[PDB]
Amino acid sequence: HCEEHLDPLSIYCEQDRTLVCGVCASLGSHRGHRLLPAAEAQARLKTQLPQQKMQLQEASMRKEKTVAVLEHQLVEVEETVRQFRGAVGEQLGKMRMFLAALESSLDREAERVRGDAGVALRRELSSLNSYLEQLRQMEKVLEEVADKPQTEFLMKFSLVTSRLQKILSESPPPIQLPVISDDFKFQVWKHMFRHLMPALEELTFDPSSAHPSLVVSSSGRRVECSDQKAPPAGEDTRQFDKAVAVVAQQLLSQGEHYWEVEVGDKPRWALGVMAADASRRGRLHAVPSQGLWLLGLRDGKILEAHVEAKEPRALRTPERPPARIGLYLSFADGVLAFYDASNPDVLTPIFSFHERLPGPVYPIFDVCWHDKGKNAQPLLLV
Amino acid sequence: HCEEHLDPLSIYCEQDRTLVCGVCASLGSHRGHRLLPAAEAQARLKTQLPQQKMQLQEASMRKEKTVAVLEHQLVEVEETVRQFRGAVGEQLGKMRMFLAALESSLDREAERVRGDAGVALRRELSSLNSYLEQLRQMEKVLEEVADKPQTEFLMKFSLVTSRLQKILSESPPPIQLPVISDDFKFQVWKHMFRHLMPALEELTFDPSSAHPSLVVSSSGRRVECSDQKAPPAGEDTRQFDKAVAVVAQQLLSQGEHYWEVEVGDKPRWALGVMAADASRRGRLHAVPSQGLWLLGLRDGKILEAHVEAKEPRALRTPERPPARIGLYLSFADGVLAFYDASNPDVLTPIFSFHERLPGPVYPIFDVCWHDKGKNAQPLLLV
Ligand SMILES: [Zn+2]
Ligand SMILES: [Zn+2]
Ligand SMILES: [Zn+2]
Ligand SMILES: [Zn+2]
Repeated sequence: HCEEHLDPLSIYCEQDRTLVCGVCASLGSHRGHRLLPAAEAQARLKTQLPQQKMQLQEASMRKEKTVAVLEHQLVEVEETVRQFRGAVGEQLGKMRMFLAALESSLDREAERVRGDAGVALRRELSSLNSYLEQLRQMEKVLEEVADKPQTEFLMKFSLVTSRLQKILSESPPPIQLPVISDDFKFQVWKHMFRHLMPALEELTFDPSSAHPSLVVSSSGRRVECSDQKAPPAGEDTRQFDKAVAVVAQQLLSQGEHYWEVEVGDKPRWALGVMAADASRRGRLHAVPSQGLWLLGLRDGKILEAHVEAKEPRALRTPERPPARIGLYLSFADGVLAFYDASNPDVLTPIFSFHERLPGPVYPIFDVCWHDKGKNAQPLLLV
Repeated sequence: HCEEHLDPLSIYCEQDRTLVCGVCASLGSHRGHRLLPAAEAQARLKTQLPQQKMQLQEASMRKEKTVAVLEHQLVEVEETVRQFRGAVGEQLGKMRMFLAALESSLDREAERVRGDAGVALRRELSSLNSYLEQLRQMEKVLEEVADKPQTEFLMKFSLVTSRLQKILSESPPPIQLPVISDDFKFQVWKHMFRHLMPALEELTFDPSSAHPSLVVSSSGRRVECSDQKAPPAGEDTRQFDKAVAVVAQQLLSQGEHYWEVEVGDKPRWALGVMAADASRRGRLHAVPSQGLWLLGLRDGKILEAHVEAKEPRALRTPERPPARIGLYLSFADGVLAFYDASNPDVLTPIFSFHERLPGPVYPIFDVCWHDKGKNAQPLLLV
């Protein structure tokens, strides 16, 4: 069975992993190799079978789990494209809802104006038609008395004359559409901004936090620093002891939020958000790395952003001292933007931080020192 | 016929404008009055009739014309409300057209991404299904050779072993949707602005006007000041002789217009509009009351508005020196606004005049002095 020495295969060559005849093995191709008897070779190779079997089983289970992961990835591609479509739909429907509402309201007002013009004009019209037929009647009553016997002419001519005269002097006495010009596009665009914001987050001045000088009122939505001297504050690690400030009890942790506060003519204040990880006791250092994101006003008109530096950044003083501040907070984009919100229609950006906030934050209102009575105005949540 | 003296009426009392008897007139109620005979009274009163008749005719014609004016005013109320509605429709359709187009384009891109994911994933999936069935075939081919007569086991076991081994090591190798976050509203809003503008007015550098140093190129839409020394200009009262400037041949007279000019890195220039009523010869004083509405750049980075004062107003230097200026002109609102237009998506306002321009204006481009070679860059109409 050697096929070359005609003598069957009985020796296994281990360096060539093939069978051989006794001669190839004695003095032939395989004379110097490592060889052993065939029975021992098969009994040595058979022992490797459990491990080859299990390496195959394990490889197949790996690939099966990968197949499972890919099959899941397909439906997650489906769902992701679905949510993308739906999110575009919803963010654009905000704008389309606004335009639709605006157009309908403009149209209602148009119809109102035009109908009122119609009735006013038609009234003056029918009252001239009456006056004009009175004139007609005068004219040919005058021609009735124009040619009649002498004495009856004398008996009524000058009553007719007087009547004519001052029904001539009884003569009758004599729109408001907001017609639109080129900057209307631009006014609608500027008004759309305020609507792009989320519904006003309805927060609450949290008396569990307020500095002992402050009082909350109007259902926890107005904070006022008091005429009177206050007791010292206890060591509750999140009541304010030195900085006269107060937080909302609502903790903001995800998504996007918008809120407005009415400052009016208050000469000094600060507004923004404080991290939950930083404590509120002792003197505070108003820079981001302390968990403080603050916009401030001092001396009635000087507006300072409290960004990570030594000095705060002076800002462009607006036309008027801002009477209401709007605050937009996006965690997804790490953004705290401050807006002049005195115009209830159009928002004007003051400043914005671009920092991914570490974790959850509280809206903080520094209703700053009463300073011997000159800063007694309140903070009002709009 | 007196009804009190029984004796007929024959005398007319002129101060009481009534008839009387001879007795009332002789010694009675009317004894001291002014009286005349009845025949003369009727012959005196009859003469006033033509003028009373014509005063009536003229009063009636006046009221008739007023009736005509009111009747016209009604249909003009109709047409005014119609045009108001249609103008709101059209200015808002601008915005709605934009949003619709944007949503469709986002959707097309979504489908593209998802289909390509589908094919890539399904390819890797069917190629693992093939690899896994190969593993199956390996496994029970291995079990076919696991238990067979000695020598044929030895004759093929280790070819099977090698095959298994490196088809095990032949193992297989291992989306891009622009998924949208909260500031997408805001990006779409900022991109809408550029679309609120009217179609680019397609102007032409008018060589009939250019200062003798300049050359127009690219179909009258690029002006460059030349290396070379120029001839003096003739006394055509609207060619520029001292200020090296050039106008569009298009005269703007009504409505609203928008155009963009590419300045790039040009260190010094001015752009804006010049009145047709002011002449372009000699040295020019760049303030409004001379018919010049100009924004300027000097020393590469300093941006000055040329408003009616002694000094020009310095402006906020943008992040980068602006590479393209956009100009919006509304006569209806008396407005010339300048925009940073380097971002082909979002426009940023530099400055705007708020003055009702007297009459028609030309777009003027001060392609300022070549200044011995350092300001040789061109002005390009976008
Ligand atoms: Zn042999
Ligand atoms: Zn050998
Ligand atoms: Zn009498
Ligand atoms: Zn009398």
